[PDB]
Amino acid sequence: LIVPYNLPLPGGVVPRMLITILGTVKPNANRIALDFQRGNDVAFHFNPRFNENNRRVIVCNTKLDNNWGREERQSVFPFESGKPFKIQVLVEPDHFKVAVNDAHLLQYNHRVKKLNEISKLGISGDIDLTSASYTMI
Ligand SMILES: OC[C@H]1O[C@@H](S[C@@H]2O[C@H](CO)[C@H](O)[C@H](n3cc(-c4cccc(F)c4)nn3)[C@H]2O)[C@H](O)[C@@H](n2cc(-c3cccc(F)c3)nn2)[C@H]1O
Ligand SMILES: [Cl-]
Repeated sequence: LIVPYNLPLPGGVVPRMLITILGTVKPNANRIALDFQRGNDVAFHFNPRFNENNRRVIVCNTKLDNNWGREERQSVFPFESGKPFKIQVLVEPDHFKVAVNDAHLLQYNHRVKKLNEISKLGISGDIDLTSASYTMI
C-alpha cells in the first residue's frame, strides 16, 4: 500500500472494533504515526520516534483546534528498524488499547468523546505498509 495511507472508518469507531496494521519498518527509520481523525482534529496520535535526543520513545497525544495537548510518553519501544511489525488497536469503552507483535503496549484514555465522529485513520512515516484493516470482535 502507498504511504501516507488513509483508512476510512465508516460510521466512526465503536467499542469492540479491532484495527490491524501490518508492515515493515524501513532501515534508518525516524518516525511512524497513526492519526485517528475527527475532521481536522486528531483524536489519537500514536507516534513512535526512533531518535529523540538519542532515545527511542512513543509519544501519544490529541490535537484540538490545531493545538496539541499534554503528551503521554511510553519508553517501552517494540519497533525495530528493518523489521516487520503488527500493530493492533482495540477500541474499548474508555480507551484505545494498543498491542504490538501480540504484546500489550499501552492504553490511551478517550479525550475526544464523540467516538462515532472519529471516521478516518491516517498512517504515515518510515514504513512499508502491507495491510491495514478492521474487524469487529
Ligand atoms: O505532541 C505530539 C506532537 O509533537 C510534535 S513535536 C513536540 O513539539 C513541542 C514544541 O512545540 C515539544 O518540544 C514537544 N516535546 C518534547 C518534549 C520532551 C520531553 C522529554 C525529552 C525530550 F527530548 C523531549 N516534551 N514536549 C515535542 O514532542 C510533533 O511535531 C507533532 N507531529 C508529528 C508529526 C508527524 C508527521 C509525519 C510523520 C510522523 F511520523 C509524524 N506531525 N506532527 C506531534 O507528534
Ligand atoms: Cl468530543
